Amino acid sequence: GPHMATGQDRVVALVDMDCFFVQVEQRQNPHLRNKPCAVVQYKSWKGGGIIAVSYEARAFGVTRSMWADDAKKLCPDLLLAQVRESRGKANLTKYREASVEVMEIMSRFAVIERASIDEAYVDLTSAVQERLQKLQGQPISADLLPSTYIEGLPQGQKEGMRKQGLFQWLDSLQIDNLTSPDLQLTVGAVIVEEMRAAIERETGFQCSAGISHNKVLAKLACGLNKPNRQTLVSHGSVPQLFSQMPIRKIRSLGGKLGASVIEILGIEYMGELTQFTESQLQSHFGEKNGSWLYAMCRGIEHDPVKPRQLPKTIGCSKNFPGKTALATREQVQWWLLQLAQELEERLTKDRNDNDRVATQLVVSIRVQGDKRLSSLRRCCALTRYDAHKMSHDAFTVIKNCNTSGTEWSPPLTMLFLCATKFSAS
DNA sequence: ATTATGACGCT
Repeated sequence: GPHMATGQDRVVALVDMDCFFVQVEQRQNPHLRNKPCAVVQYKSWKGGGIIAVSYEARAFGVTRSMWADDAKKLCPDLLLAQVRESRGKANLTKYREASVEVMEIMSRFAVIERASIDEAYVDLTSAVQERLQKLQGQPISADLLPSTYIEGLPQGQKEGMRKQGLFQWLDSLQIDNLTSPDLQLTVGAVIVEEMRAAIERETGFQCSAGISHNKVLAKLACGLNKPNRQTLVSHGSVPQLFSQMPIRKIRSLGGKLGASVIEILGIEYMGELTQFTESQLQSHFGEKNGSWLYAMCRGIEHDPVKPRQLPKTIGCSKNFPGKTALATREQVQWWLLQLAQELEERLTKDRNDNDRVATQLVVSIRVQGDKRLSSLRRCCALTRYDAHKMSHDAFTVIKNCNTSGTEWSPPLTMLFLCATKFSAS
């Protein structure tokens, strides 16, 4: 009772740039804005692969990871912006730079963990205490939360409903108690409205956000009301929200572990998990996963927001699918060179931007017909930011995989170079 | 013939 810690000590947000690549291309090309439009990589095979989709196009069924010619079938007015191609591969530089813009604005407000190019976690705890003392008890006005939904409200015109829910939340709010977690979440949400306002002012990019007490609930919240909205998930709203939440919808339960939770325990929704003891869950899924599940189905998660605004690794990857698979030594070497050349460019930019040098080069390949996405990963030393050296060492490291008697076999379907193990430089 | 990443766990 009085000693069940409820995982309410932190205020955490998850910020997702709505269909980020599409937004970057729509800022750059106004003819695309407020239209069904998607971003593609390549264009020869079935029109190319769609990797990001505006919400107008999503309304037509257009999804990521779908061929452009198919998407056009669903949406004949679909507009398509193409990923830049450099040295024969996709070059994502435009979106890395756009993402750094956004991240740097976010970092003015709180400490941010870059989880991916288009999404960051925010630890708001300090910032909320700062803002709560700045208040000295004044009540929080709805006007401070113009895009915020309160999940589970109203209880008992979509914008009209949002305002009803917000009004119920704010009316029930105890602004005097500077230690109520619901007040802290609310101030976090006010700060997240300011953050998202600043991001849009200063970049033109819109985003959704989730505000709760930990990363998993923040992520889940963020997905509830998109685009261009934010959602506060209170500790108290967890039982109802989880009561019909498919297990697969929680971060990290979307794959094989979530499928085994569903199958072994005979359950469908997150909240069903609360019926099992911690020991039971640990027995089915291991000590770490069991403890994490026991806490997380009660809305409790301790994974911290790591203060890391920069990527930990710099990577260059190309699949060679179907008959494009690499089958000669010359091919493998030329593509290892193209990858090492992009890698060198980005690594030099990184060293100058962020004062660090990588020290380990990871080389990963896939051989044709291998079930695994990585047939082999081998690391070697990364001593100089030199494309020819890196590509030659990558070869040196993989060449024992060729089973011919100048020809390469089984032909390679993937090449991948990753600089890792950064040290301050 | 969903890519190109990127993070993290396990052993």
